[PDB]
This record gives sequence, structure tokens and C-alpha cells, in this order.
Amino acid sequence: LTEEQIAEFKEAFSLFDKDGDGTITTKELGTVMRSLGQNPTEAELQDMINEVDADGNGTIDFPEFLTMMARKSEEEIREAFRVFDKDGNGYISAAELRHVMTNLGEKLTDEEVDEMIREADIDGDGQVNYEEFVQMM
Amino acid sequence: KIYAAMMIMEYYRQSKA
Ligand SMILES: [Ca+2]
Ligand SMILES: [Ca+2]
Ligand SMILES: [Ca+2]
Ligand SMILES: [Ca+2]
Repeated sequence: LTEEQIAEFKEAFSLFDKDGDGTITTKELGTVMRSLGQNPTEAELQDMINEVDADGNGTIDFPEFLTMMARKSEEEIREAFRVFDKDGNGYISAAELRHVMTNLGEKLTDEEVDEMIREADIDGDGQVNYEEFVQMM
Repeated sequence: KIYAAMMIMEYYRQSKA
């Protein structure tokens, strides 16, 4: 575990911790899951927090986030792939990638989107398959 | 489950900067 990795996870933790108070509530986990096209129930959101929770106090703080991010898998990558692959055809098109990305809080122009695809696209078909997705994650 | 969101977000941060 390197100072550089610790730093990245910290910057990652921030994006979940909206109010910047230093805790992830189910309220903020719910904001994240929803902009990823999911609709978890308040008890599903509570189940996900117990997965990280060490105290039993209902919130994730940074040391608990780090424990988890560090402890860690094929199941979770496929699960992430599915968030992007909305029509379930096994390829992430530029429309689908743009769609997910704006929901998270960007507006990319078509050239920004195509740049990102070009970066991921090994076989040059202009869409991201699963092999290529592991590579970018 | 929760880790998938974690890596989508890591990718997302990695992409904003
Ligand atoms: Ca918070
Ligand atoms: Ca806690
Ligand atoms: Ca697709
Ligand atoms: Ca491709």
C-alpha cells in the first residue's frame, strides 16, 4: 500500500462524501447509486454500508473505506460493466458511456467522448467490450 | 455490490484529472 494509492482512494472517498463532513451516509450512497442508473431501497443501501462498516455506527469513514479498497473480483467488474452496458448487448457504445458520465456530473462534447473511447478501444470498432473494460478499470 | 460503484468512481476521478 503506497502513499500514491492512499491518496487516490482519499480523492475517491471525497466523491461519495458530498457534504465533505468525512462520512458516507446511506443518503449519499443513494445519490451515487441513482446517478449510476440503480434504484436501491433504504435497506439495500443499509446492507451495502454494513459491507464496509467496522464500528457498526451506520456510516463509512475514510479508514473503513481504505480497509475495503485495500483488501480488494470478476463479479464486481462485470457488475460495473453492466451499469454502462444499458441495452445488455455486451458492448459499451459511445452513447452509453456518454450517458453514464453526464449522470455523474460531466458534460463532455462528442470529441471528449470519442477520445475516451479511443483510449479504451483496442480492436478499433468504436465500442468497449468486456476485455477492453477490465483494461480501463 | 458496493465495490463496483467504488471502481466506477475511481475511474471517474482518474478521468476528471
Ligand atoms: Ca458526508
Ligand atoms: Ca463506521
Ligand atoms: Ca451496449
Ligand atoms: Ca472495441
